[PDB]
Order: sequence, then structure tokens, then C-alpha cells
Amino acid sequence: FGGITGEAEGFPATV
Amino acid sequence: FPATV
Amino acid sequence: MDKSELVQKAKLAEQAERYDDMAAAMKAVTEQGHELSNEERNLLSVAYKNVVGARRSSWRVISSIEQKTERNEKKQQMGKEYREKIEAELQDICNDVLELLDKYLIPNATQPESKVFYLKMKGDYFRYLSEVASGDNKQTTVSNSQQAYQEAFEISKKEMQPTHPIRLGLALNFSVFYYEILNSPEKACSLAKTAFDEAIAELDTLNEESYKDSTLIMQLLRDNLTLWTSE
Amino acid sequence: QGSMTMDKSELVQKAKLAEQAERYDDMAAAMKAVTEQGHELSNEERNLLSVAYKNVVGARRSSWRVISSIEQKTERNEKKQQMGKEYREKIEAELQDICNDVLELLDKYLIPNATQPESKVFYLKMKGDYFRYLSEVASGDNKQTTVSNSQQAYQEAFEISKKEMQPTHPIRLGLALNFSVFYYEILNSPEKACSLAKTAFDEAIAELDTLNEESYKDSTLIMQLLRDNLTLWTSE
Repeated sequence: FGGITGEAEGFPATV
Repeated sequence: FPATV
Repeated sequence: MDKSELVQKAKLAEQAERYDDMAAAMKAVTEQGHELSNEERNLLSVAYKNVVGARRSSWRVISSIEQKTERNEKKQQMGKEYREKIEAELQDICNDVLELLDKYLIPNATQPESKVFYLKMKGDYFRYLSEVASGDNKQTTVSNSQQAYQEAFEISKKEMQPTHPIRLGLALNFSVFYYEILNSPEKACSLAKTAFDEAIAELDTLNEESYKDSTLIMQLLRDNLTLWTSE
Repeated sequence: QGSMTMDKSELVQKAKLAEQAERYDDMAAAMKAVTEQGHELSNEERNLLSVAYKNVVGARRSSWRVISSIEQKTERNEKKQQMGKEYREKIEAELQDICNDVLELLDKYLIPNATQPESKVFYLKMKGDYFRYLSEVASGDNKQTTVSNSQQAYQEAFEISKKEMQPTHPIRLGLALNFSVFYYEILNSPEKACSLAKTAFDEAIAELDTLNEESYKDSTLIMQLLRDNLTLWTSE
């Protein structure tokens, strides 16, 4: 939750 | 590999 | 040392998950001043992604702990100082990459696809700095990230097909920049959705060479849009 | 804010942060500093030291296996083959440095200061383990030495554990687990390995109905590993 401020499960993807 | 702890 | 030697070292280091060795090898290759092959570019990118990624991950963990520990518990002095240690490493790593980009990689880029790849990379590493920056330093890193991404975006829009993996990957990361760094959910979703939709409209243009990389990134665009609208 | 101005509580807090951050070199350095203050470690501190160095050495064990596999499959190419050998030897050197650091801590501080049998068994088990990791990459007369030193440490740990600890004790299990693996993988003695594992497993099931839920969880976890290895091995 909260993107990069939360747990890794909720990080948005980048390449 | 076998388990170790 | 010669180039082929260093490339083989990087490849061994990659397999062994020894990313400091991998990064050192490919930094040496880059500093020889010749334009990188796509293979070399990939090795450099993967190495530093992993080296900086370790610090991003660690910083997030310690930041979170710092916020759980009460201010009157005052064991958070140590959390703060450890966070600062990790921050300093992250800033040094990004500085090194940005040095390589400015001195070698962007100026030696001959084709538009390469220029976009490296401007995107510049955007990415200023974004990483922006994740941990504060104050006037943060204003600078955020602005530098946006400029690099937008310049990459302008080249990409003119020179590359919507299904090209570098164009798609730029959209993916630039959209995350809007969402996570600029706190602009509408712009982030619009950028990701437009990129996805433009690629679908031209899906016929996939070929054996690039269909896997392109469709992987289309799935990631969808995944972020799903995350952002699960909200 | 250096290690020599920190007290034990601060060094342990640092080790715990490093663990969460998956910064195992920092974690090991903190617990090495605690160890060098010269007092017996708590169970918590013991576990932190062990976890830290297990991850530090484990990275090199993993890398070594990967590079070894790559050498096995590399095409004829003198320069590439030489590079792979030299890179493996670099990793071996790191691994030996790490093991020697741990073995020096064990001999100079931990083992001489250990008083409780439970702590003696833990540390002798660690000594067995790190000589076993050295063995994995050793050759020649060096290997004869590391194998022997591993066996001796495990054996003394085993004797003390059988005399002074309950069969369900997670340290006594785990010692049995690792010593059995030493027999199977290092001494190439499958029947000794299986006998050790089976006996330890049996002595433990005999007393599972004496443990509260937490202890039961801890013991049965390691018992499953013994069973897993026996399954792995009783297929031949």
C-alpha cells in the first residue's frame, strides 16, 4: 500500500 | 542439496 | 585490460549475483570511450540496477522502522544514522551512473533508440535520488528526472513505433515518476494508458525479435494501471 | 558513533537493523564487535551472530557453485576458461577469509567463554559447519585437515548434546541434521548419515507430547528437515 512507501507487494513496476 | 540449519 | 575480457567478467559476475564486480567491469568498459553494443549496454544497466536496488530496498526498510519506533523511545537516533549511511551510498552510486551518462553514454549515442535508452536511464537515476532527497536538493533531482524523461519522450514519439520496447519502457517508468514522485495519479494513469492503448492499436507490428519484450512491458503497464485503480 | 564508542545494546540494535535491511556484512561486523567485548553472548546475540555469518558465507557458497557449473559447460577458449578459474579462485579466497574470521572468533572468544552446555554445543556445531564450508572447496592436504577438524567439532558437540540436552531441543536437532549431512556429503558415508538422522528423529518423536505449542513448532520444523533429507537419501 502507498507504493514505494509501503511493502514490496505494492511497489509499481519499472524496467 | 540437503537441508542444513 | 581489454573489452572482451571485461565483458566476460561481467557475465560471470551476473550469473554469480556479484553485482559490484559486474558494475565495476562495465564501468571500465564504458570509460574506454567507445559506444556500447546493445549487449554491453544491457550488462551495464543490469549491474547498476542491482547495485542501486539493494540500497533502495534497504532505505525503504529502515525508513519504515524509523517511523514505527516512537520519538520518545529515542532508539531512532540509530535508525536515522543508519538511514543516512544507506542514503549516502545510494547517492554515490547514482552519481557514478550519472557521470557515465553525461561523459560517455549520452554523447556517444548514434541512433535515436540509444539516445532514448540513456535519457530514460538518466531519468531513472534522478528518480532514485528523488526517492530519498529532501529540500532544495529534491527540487533539483525531481526537475532533472522530469527533463530527461520528457526529452526521451519527445525523441521516442517521433522516431519509434508504439510497440517498440524502449518506447513502452519509457512510458512505464515516466508514468511511475508521475505517480510516486510527483503525486500525480491522473497524469500517471493517462501516460500509462495512452502508451498501452497506442501499442494495442498497432499490435500487428510485433515481430519475432521484439514481441516478448514488448508484450512483457504491456503487461507491466496493465499491472500498474490495475494497482492504481484498485484505489 | 563508531563501534568502539557503542555499548553492547547499541551494537545489537545495529545488528537487528542491518538484518532487516538485508545488509549482512554490517550485521556481521556489529556482532563481531559485540563478541570482541569478551562476554558470553545471550541466546538472542548468538543467533544474530550465526545468522549474519551464515548469510555472508552463503553468498560465496552460492556463487562458487554457479561459477563451477559454468566451468563445467564452457566451450574450449583458453582465455575464457582461465578467467573462470581465476574468478572461482577469487570467490574461494573470500570464502576462506570469512570462515577463518568466524573460526578465530570461535576459538578466541566464544568457545573458551562458553559455560552452559547448550552454548558449547551451539558453538562447536558452528565450528563443524565452518570447517565443512572450507572442506567444500578445499583440495589436497588442506582438505584432509578441514574434514578432520569439522568431524571433531561435530563429534564433541554431539556427545555433549546427547548427555546434557533433551532430544527435542532445536539445537540438538539441527546439530544432528548438519552432522548427518557432513557424513553424507563430505565423508561420502550414506549409512552413517542415515543412521544419525533416523535416531535423532526417533528420540524426538518420543517426547513431542511434552512440549508447549511454541516448542512443538520449533522442534517439528527441524524434524521435518531430517525426514526431508532421509527421503532425499533413501531413494539412492
